[PDB]
Parts: sequence; structure tokens; C-alpha cells
Amino acid sequence: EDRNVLRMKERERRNQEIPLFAEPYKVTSKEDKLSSRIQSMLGNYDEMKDFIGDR
Amino acid sequence: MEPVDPRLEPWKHPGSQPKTACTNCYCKKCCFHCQVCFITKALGISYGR
Amino acid sequence: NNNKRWYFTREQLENSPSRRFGVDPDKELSYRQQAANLLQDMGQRLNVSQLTINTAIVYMHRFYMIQSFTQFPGNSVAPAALFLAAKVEEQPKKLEHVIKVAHTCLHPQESLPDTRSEAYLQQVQDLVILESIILQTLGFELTIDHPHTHVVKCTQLVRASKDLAQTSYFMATNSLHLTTFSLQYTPPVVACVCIHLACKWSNWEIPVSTDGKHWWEYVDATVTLELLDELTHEFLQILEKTPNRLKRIWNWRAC
Amino acid sequence: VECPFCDEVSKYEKLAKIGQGTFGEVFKARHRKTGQKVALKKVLMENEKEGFPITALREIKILQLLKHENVVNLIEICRTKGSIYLVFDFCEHDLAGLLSNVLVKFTLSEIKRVMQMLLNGLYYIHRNKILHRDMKAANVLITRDGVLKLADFGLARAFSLAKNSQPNRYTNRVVTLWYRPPELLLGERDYGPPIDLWGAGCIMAEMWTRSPIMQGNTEQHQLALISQLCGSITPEVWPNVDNYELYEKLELVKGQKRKVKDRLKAYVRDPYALDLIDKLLVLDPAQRIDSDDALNHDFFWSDPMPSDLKGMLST
Ligand SMILES: Nc1ncnc2c1ncn2[C@@H]1O[C@H](CO)[C@@H](O)[C@H]1O
Ligand SMILES: [Zn+2]
Ligand SMILES: [Zn+2]
Repeated sequence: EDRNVLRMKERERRNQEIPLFAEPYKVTSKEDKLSSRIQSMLGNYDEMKDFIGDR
Repeated sequence: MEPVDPRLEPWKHPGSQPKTACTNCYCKKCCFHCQVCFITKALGISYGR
Repeated sequence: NNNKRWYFTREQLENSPSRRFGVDPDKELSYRQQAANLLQDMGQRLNVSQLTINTAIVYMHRFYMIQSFTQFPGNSVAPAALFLAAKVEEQPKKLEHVIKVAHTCLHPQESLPDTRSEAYLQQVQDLVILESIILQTLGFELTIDHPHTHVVKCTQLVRASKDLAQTSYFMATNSLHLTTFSLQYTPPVVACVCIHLACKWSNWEIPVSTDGKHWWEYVDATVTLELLDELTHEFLQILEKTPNRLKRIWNWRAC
Repeated sequence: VECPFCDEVSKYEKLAKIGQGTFGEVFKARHRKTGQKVALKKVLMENEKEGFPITALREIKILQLLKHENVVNLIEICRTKGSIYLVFDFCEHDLAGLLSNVLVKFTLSEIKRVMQMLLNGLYYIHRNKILHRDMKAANVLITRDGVLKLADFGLARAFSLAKNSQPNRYTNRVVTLWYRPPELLLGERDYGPPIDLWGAGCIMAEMWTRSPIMQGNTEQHQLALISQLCGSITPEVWPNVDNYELYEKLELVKGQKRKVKDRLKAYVRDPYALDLIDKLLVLDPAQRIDSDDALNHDFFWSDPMPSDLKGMLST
């Protein structure tokens, strides 16, 4: 009933309208069919990695 | 080719034009010169005849 | 169900407006890729953001789920889409400039038409018209979300190396150029596929989080390893069907 | 030429012209079958020099995002069998019109409510990273039920809190000259929400003067009027204003003292009202009051409390 309260209640109504992972590592084996495929088609990643992007 | 921080505002994003002009060389470096070169040279896709 | 408007089933993609006019699936997909390539080229000459190009590409993909390549050539639609995207993504280019760049790309032989010539003002009229047609075709839904946003955000979270960050982002661009994933799966899903593909290629492995959840769970709650493998599969399938069918055509020589 | 996601404007019947927008003509119309009233804002593609206006594109983008009780509502976008029409929910009145209407009389209570709704709207769009950039009485609509609506976002845009680093270079010559703040006239391009609140001050003064308080004809004239009313623009009252390239290139009167309350005293009378206007028309935007502080100002929580407009509007 008081202004201070009625004021604050309105301030809030206003307002209410608005390391997880370890560092990734290389994996030599085991190999899965998906990876094996990809590498056979795109080739060797490390041979390409310095051409994709900036140095 | 090169990542861009999405948190940048649209008018802040860098231009896509590569620093060097596209060539007609088909060496490894030139086939991965830029997105256009990769799509056209390495993957053989063209809009022109 | 306003989301599923610009997202389609394979039955819908198979029954494209272009299929309706007798255009082979592989040939339509080709027309899309060429338009994407053209958008990318022009965009790079105009020196707009990749965001602009990406938005222009999604417009194109969506445009041709309503209109047919029979009726609207990619080489006429593309400059209009890029011109529009340039404004939407707050890096607008003068109409004169776009027609210039478009001419360079599609007619390297011809001379750049005079700005006073009747033929030049005709080029202007066509572009401005197409822009109006693109706008109406899309229902003025011009706000596009891209995989690149989620890809970059995710690589930061998982502490990827520059090469892995670069490659994931690179595959995101390739997804727009070479596939119709933008019409099938939401940007977060596509972002995972790209990261997943970059990892399988590079042999980088992203472990499980400190709270026991896979990395894609922090990108989209609907994604599962079954889906990722299956879509990476489809992505590779599209890559093979490209001309030069992936064969390494470079020369191991100087310049 | 298929077009499933863009209905023909034929579904509406134009009733009358109702002013000129940022980029078009505006018409009142009613839906032919249901009688629902709307405002059709016609995109005037006379300017085929740059195709569809980026100005209109921003409005469409922004209003698809913004949804608030004190922001005007975009319904759809329609075509002609062509020209494009933006379709808004119709509002019976606009604040400029009401203030010009001699038969319309505001109680203090009703003025408080108008300013409350206005600043509530500004508070919302600002927290959603949107600048209106055209605050003026004519762009403030009020419905039959006395609900204020910010309108005409043709001049609006998104802005950044970027980034403790490279600053933004927004468009400088924006906001109608009369309601344009000092920093814009001095060529600021890295501005923010304060420019809208300068306008709010200008509008709040109009609630009592019934006439725009600074009607300049040029940017220099406007600056002169501001100096006369708000005091001379000096580093003492506005730190680092020196740094504006045009601060000395324009030659600004140095003697003027601040006369905001002095000149508005006779018209406004209410003490709190005068104070709030005084805080809104601060020269230095860094020191100018913001939406949140303004909305907590005693003006809005002292007697007489704000009341609904519905009463006054039926006359
Ligand atoms: N829904 C509306 N009702 C009344 N006037 C409007 C409406 N929309 C725009 N206007 C008028 O259009 C002009 C600005 O676009 C102003 O004169 C404003 O009053
Ligand atoms: Zn290149
Ligand atoms: Zn070379």
C-alpha cells in the first residue's frame, strides 16, 4: 500500500520483461568407419590444416 | 575460411575479400586461397561456362 | 508451427518447384551450389562480411523452395539476394557497385555497360524487381541464424585448437555451399555435424564434460551421436558427387 | 508468380490518409470482413536508386522482435497486384494531434501517466538494444483505451555496448532536428540510448507548453536554442566536449546560464515535473538521466498518482 513498495513492485515488473571440458587430444586408435572414410576422401588433415584459415 | 567471433555486431564483421587477388595457379596454396577458389578450383564448381 | 515453414521434409525437397518443371534432383542441387559460389564470389569482390554472404545463401535456398530455377535463373537472383542481404546485415553496398561486380563475374569478356545506357538502367530495374520478389517470396522473414555462430561458440567451450576452430568454421561454410541442410536442420544441429566432421577428419577428440555430458549436448538438446554420424555420412556423400569428385588436382609445383 | 506468404492488401479498405511516415504514406483502413482497423504504411519505392529502403528493412526486422504494451504492433506485410504495405494495429490518437487539439485538456495525473508509459516503452526497447532515433510527439500514438504506443521505427536501429574498444560509427544526422540532442549536433557517431531520452524531455515539456520548445531551422540554430535554454556548452558542464572536431568550428555562445526551470516554471508549475524535465535535458549524455532512474523519480510516485487516460480522451 505504501509508495516505496508500490514503486519497487513496479521497478521489478519493468525488469522481469527482459572449465567444463578438457583440452582435446589426438586419437590414433581405435579407428571407426566414419573417420576412415573421411580421411580416404579428404586426405591427410595435417597436410591441409595450415591452408584452411589464417596463419 | 577464417572464423569470426559471432558476438561481434553485424556492422563490425570483417570483410570477406582476401588480402591477395585470386590467381589461375592450381598449386595447393592457390586451391585453398579462399572459399571461392576452394569451391571452384578444388571442387570444380562454377556458375560460368 | 511457423518454424517448420522454412524447414522441409525430404518429400518436400524431392518435390521442389523446380522438380515440378522437370529438373533433376542432382541438377537442381547443382544450380544451388553455383548460385552459392556466385554469391560468395560477388560478396568477396564487394568485400562484405561472410555473414552477409551466408545470409544471402540462405535466402537463395529458401527462395527456390517456392520459385523454380526454370522461371528464375540463379545468376539473376543471386545479385538481388546479396544486395538485399548486404542491407539486412548492416553492410549495405551501392546498387551501382553490385551491378558492376555482377557483370565482372558473369561477363568477363563484355565491357562494363555505360551508366547512362538504356541497357544499364534495364539491369537496375531487374535487380530492384527481383529484390522485391525475393522479399515477398520469403514473407519478409529476413532474420537468419547460421551454424557459424554456434560452431565458434562451441569450439571456445571445448577449448579447441586454432586449426580445429578454423576447420569446423570452414565446414560450416561448405555446408551452405554444397548442401541443403539450411532447409532441413536448424543451425545448432548443423554446427554439431560440422564440428563432428572436423574431428573425425583431424583425429582430434573432444571428451565428455566434467558433468558427464557430450559436447553436442551443450549446443542442442535434440542432437545425438546417431544423428551426427548419419548426417556426416550424408555430408560426405554430397562431397563425392561434386565435380572433380574430391580428387587432388593440384600440382606439387611452384606458381 | 507464386507468393504464399504475402497477402494482398485488398483485404483492407482504405478510409483516409493520416500523415507521412519515414519512407511512406500512411492510411487508416478497416478489414473488409471483420472491420478490424489497421494502419497501412506504404513503402514508397520512388527511390529505386537503392532498391527497398534499408530504413524500412530495419523497421520490419526490429518490430518482428520487439513486443511490448507501449510499442506499436506490426501485424503483417501486404502487397499490390508492385507496392508494399506495412500493416500495423491502428491507434485512434497521436500525442502531437492531442496537444494541438484545443478541446483536449490534461490533468497533472494524466500527464504523469503519459510520461510513465512513454519511458516504460523507451526502457524496453533500450534494454533490447534498440535506439528509436526519432522521439517526437507525432511518433507517440495513444489508443482509444488510453494506451501509449511508440511508433514509426523507420529511423530505428540496433546498437552496441562495444567493447571497451573500437567504438561504433552510427549515422549522425538522425532524430528530427527539433528533438535532436546536443551530442548529435556536435557530430557524435558513438551515441546511445540517451539521445531518445533527450527527446523524452522535449516531449515532456510539450505536455504543458502545447508547442515544441526548441524549433530550430538549422543544426546551428538548434544548437543556439539549446544553449540559450540549457546553458552554454562548456567542458565545465560537459567534460571532454572539447574533443568534438566541430566544438570550436561552430563558435558557441559562452555567457548563457541554464534557464530550463526558469522558462518552463510558468507553464509546468509542478516542482517534481520541472525537476524531471531538468534531468532529461542535461547537456552531457553521460550525466543525463536514464529510463530506469526517471521511472523511479518522485514525479511518478507522489500525489496525485498517475491515472488512466480513457476519461480525458472521450472529449
Ligand atoms: N495507427 C496510427 N494512428 C494515427 N496516426 C498514425 C498511425 N500511424 C502513423 N500515424 C501517423 O503517421 C505519422 C508518422 O508516421 C504521424 O502523423 C502519426 O500520427
Ligand atoms: Zn581466391
Ligand atoms: Zn600458386
